[PDB]
Amino acid sequence: RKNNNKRWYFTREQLENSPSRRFGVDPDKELSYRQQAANLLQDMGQRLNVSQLTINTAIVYMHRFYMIQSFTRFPGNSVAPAALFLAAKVEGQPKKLEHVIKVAHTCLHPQESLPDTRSEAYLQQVQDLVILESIILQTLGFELTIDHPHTHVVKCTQLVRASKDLAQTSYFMATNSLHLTTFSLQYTPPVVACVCIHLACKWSNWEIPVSTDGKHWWEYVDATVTLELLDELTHELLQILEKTPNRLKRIWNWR
Amino acid sequence: VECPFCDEVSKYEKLAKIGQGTFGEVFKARHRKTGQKVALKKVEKEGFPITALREIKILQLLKHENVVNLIEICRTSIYLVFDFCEHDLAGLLSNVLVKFTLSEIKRVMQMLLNGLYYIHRNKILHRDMKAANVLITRDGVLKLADFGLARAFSLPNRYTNRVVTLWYRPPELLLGERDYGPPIDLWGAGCIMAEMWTRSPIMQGNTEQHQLALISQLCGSITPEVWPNVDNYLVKGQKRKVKDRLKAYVRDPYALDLIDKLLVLDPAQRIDSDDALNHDFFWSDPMPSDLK
Repeated sequence: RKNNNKRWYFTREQLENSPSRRFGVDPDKELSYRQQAANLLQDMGQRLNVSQLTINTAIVYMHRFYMIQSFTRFPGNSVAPAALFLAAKVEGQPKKLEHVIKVAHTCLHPQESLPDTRSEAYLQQVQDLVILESIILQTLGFELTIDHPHTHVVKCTQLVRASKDLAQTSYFMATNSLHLTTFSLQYTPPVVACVCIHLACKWSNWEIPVSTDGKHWWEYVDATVTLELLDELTHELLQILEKTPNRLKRIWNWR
Repeated sequence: VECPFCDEVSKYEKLAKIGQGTFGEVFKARHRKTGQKVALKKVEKEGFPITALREIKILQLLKHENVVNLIEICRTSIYLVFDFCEHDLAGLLSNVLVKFTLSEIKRVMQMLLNGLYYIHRNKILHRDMKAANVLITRDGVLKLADFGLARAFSLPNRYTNRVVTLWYRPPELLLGERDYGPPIDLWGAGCIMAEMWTRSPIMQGNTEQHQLALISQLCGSITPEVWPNVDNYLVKGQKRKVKDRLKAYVRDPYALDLIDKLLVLDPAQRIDSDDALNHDFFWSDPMPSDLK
């Protein structure tokens, strides 16, 4: 990765003073614009048949892109398709340009119909995407290698022998933390991963036993991590989850 | 549109073309403030070339004294910026005035093998091992260069067989292997090592079949006895002449023994960078010495 190490991690005050804020987008609006872009990425990604990993990667691109650019200048509905197109290439699941354009269009305009692939209006939207991919590459300074919390969750939930249930709920937490929060702009992936495992445990009434050494499980995942921070971050994630219609239902034990 | 993390290439002053790469031209240039010399490599139908993304991703991962260093990426088009390197092994070897002692040849092979150990440890195959892709700096530091065909690997892989220049291409690939690993780069290390004395690529085929024939006329013939399971995809009488045919140029026993262990037919019996580094060739007199 073209770094350095804390270039893409921001303080809450830095998150407050975002490029969009400068052009009069309220905090709450901006959070929404992020959530809608992530939703559009997930919708497109599923239809294009890329992996959750590829979608996740595109979501981080988007998140980072908007620490530099403003939603007032680049609409989420334009950046998402370019971000996904780029991420599919980067993650080794290249999707064709016409293909991403076709799927973007059906997601954004279900009732409309794709223009004629010979029209100047269609040739132009193909070019608008290419141009936007290039703007994204340059905004991210060509740092495209993304580390996700999922990598570290997998490690832990196995090295603690969690039920499939617990591990699946954690992966779910990790994925939703990308859609619903800006954790990826604030905390390292091993930390985010601890947050997700912690909440998954609380949600499932599971307790991971203290290690023989007297070390809590998260100490094997990230040394900076404290129970205070974990509880603060899980509460934040739980709150946005409760505000997202039908989301908790997916992990709710109905028996 | 703001762009904090992508500088304009105008910071560098173009001095002289020194080629034309895969995606555009190659320039020698000068930082306008410090004078630091660098190489600028410029970058179709599917937006930004996936091949260039791959190379960039790999250059950003690999940071090591014996691997070329990508400084940054610059806009204007797009340019990859590298620390400039005056020489390349193919050039120095095709130059009669240029002369290596046994001691320096040792050093060169040591740096090369050390670079390979590093890139492999990082799950990268270089896939384009050749003298011209080995750089040497004004200060005698060897750098593996040109990762445009390189690729990450892992652990039934179906990697592309369209890999490695023909003269440096290992048996496996010529027999159609797609589940190959680091041993392909080491075969190339072998061909380059031998080239340090012969001053010329030991096996210069014209087609894959000619290459496979040439390989047999040097390393013996492809035999399920020699190479367990090879018969799963030639000459029949050939016998190993690696040490005999190079006996002339090399002379030093240890050098010949190491080259013999590099140009081994079965990829799985071919020595790796770690063991190669441990070979007595690097640990007997004259011990490896610096370049000047």
